Amino acid sequence: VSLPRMVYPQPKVLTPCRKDVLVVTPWLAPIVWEGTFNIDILNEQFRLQNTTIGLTVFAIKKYVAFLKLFLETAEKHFMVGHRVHYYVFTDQPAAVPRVTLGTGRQLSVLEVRAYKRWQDVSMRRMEMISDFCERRFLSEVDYLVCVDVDMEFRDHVGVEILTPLFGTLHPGFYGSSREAFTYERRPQSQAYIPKDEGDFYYGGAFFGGSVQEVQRLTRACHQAMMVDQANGIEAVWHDESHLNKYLLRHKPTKVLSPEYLWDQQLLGWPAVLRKLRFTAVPKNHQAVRNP
Amino acid sequence: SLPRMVYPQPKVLTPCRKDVLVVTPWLAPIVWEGTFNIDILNEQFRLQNTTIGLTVFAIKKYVAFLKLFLETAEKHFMVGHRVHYYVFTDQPAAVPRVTLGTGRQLSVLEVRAYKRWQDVSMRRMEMISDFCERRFLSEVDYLVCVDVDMEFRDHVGVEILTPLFGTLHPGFYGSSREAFTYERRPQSQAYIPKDEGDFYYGGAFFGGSVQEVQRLTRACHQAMMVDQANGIEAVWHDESHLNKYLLRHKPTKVLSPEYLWDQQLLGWPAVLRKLRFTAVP
Ligand SMILES: O=c1ccn([C@@H]2O[C@H](COP(=O)(O)OP(=O)(O)O[C@H]3O[C@H](COCc4ccccc4[N+](=O)O)[C@H](O)[C@H](O)[C@H]3O)[C@@H](O)[C@H]2O)c(=O)[nH]1
Ligand SMILES: O=c1ccn([C@@H]2O[C@H](COP(=O)(O)OP(=O)(O)O)[C@@H](O)[C@H]2O)c(=O)[nH]1
Ligand SMILES: [Mn+2]
Ligand SMILES: [Mn+2]
Repeated sequence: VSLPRMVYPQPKVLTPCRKDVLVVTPWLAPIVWEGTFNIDILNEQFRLQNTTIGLTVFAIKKYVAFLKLFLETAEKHFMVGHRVHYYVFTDQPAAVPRVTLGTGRQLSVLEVRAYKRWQDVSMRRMEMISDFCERRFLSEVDYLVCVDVDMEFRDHVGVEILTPLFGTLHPGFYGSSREAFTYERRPQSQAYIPKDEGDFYYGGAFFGGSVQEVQRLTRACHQAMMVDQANGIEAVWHDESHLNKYLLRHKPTKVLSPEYLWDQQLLGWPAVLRKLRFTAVPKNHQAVRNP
Repeated sequence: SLPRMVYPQPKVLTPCRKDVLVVTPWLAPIVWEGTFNIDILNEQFRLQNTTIGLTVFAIKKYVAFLKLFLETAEKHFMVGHRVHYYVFTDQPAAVPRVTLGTGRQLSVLEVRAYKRWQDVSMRRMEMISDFCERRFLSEVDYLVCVDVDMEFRDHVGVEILTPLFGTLHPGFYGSSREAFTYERRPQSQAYIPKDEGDFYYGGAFFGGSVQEVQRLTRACHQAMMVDQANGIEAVWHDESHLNKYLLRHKPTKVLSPEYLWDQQLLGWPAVLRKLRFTAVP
């Protein structure tokens, strides 16, 4: 149908919306920063059709400890006002904390195997997401947002991110040249990216899109990983390395700024970041990754 | 899957244009030179094997414009891709013999000629919509709908392609919304109040997927027919209704005035790095 009449400030053609950052990729995908969108228009457009957003999160082994804060903050900041379906992948269904949900929001616990090596726990997320795209997501949600659990929402994360396929700029590399990117550099690996290629370094902790595009991405990344495993190689940054190979050759239709994936302890709060939306929580890496 | 390509890395902390808005508040790209790498876009579109339709009306004396329109379209419009020109005319035998490059074809659609130039212009909406059903949905993937009294002077390519696009009218791109020449009479279906409006889109250049173009043209024609019943005709005819439609159904790309210009009236301002599609005297 049509949008209703709305009153908002006129977009000014001869005034850039940001003077300090790139707001569109060379393949004409928006790069999402505060200031580039009017959320009122986007919300109204989004309500033109009934649309449900799925959010996947893995809480395997000791990582169940992150769930309470993750969920409680998502309730405050994630797609508020819209239909949300949480999917918590865990080997401890009984360990999922009871979190009160707003109306139109629901949580499903998906029981899965717990791999021994943390590398495998992280990497197998691609296989598990892909499997469950078939089993459940295709029929239950229209978009999937796939994130790390060891995080909290601190500000708005809404429909501005939704698009057929998106990746997120990794906070450690947004200002870096491509040669400094930690892509897989061994040609023997499926994730290989040469020194003279690369658009951005995307973070493995935050990607998404339509269910079909996420199914494609995750299935492809899983297959590439299995080929490596057969060839006796494991990519330098695991699922993140394959994600980067995938997004290099299949360009995302939006790219999220590091507002959406940040660590304030390591990086502070630069002027270039007007909002800090989704951020790392403190953790002891050696301890939580092993029994 | 794209092949390996060697191009300059996009710079996250360097705006691609510092002088213009390159994305709308609804996250639709505004297409200016410097915003796109045409090599990446061409690769993306060639992998889809896309056919682009181009509609143009050459009714009565406007057949005179066809030769230059088609010759220059051959040099600048979607070069490298499949193109299907549709010439709507009341004089099939008056269409010039223009040789076309490979993968490019032209069909002549015989339609009626209205006496008033306002009606010729306005009835384009009805005729495009009708032919979406008759021809276009089966024959092309995108439709680009333009004025004939024009010539291509520089690249007009797949960067414009999207489900729905309008083009910034060259006379108003730097104006405030109160100064836009929207229909202002509440009696007309094209009415837009002074406190509404994003841009003033030009009637001479719009398009999108056949599905979206079918919806837009049908809607604009219906609106015009309601107005006619109410003894009113919009101030800028089809353009007024185009603007009403694009206000309430936001385009997924907006084309800069590089794509619709008149150098005689407006010169060549620094903000325009290229003049792509321009008025003929
Ligand atoms: O006997 C016919 C009749 C029509 N057609 C067909 O109908 C089409 C439209 O008719 P026209 O081209 O006659 O309509 P235009 O006056 O060109 O009108 C065009 O430009 C105007 C603005 O001027 C530009 C402008 C204005 C102010 C400031 C700056 C400007 N600037 O650009 O710099 C408005 O924006 C109109 O909406 C737009 O269509 C023709 O191209 C033929 O295809 C026939 O085939 N046979
Ligand atoms: O033992 C583990 C290891 C990892 N994960 C999941 O895998 C994600 C990525 O792992 P981690 O955060 O430890 O890696 P990082 O990218 O932060 O270095 C985590 O957020 C969890 O969702 C898990 O559930 N249990
Ligand atoms: Mn993490
Ligand atoms: Mn004209």
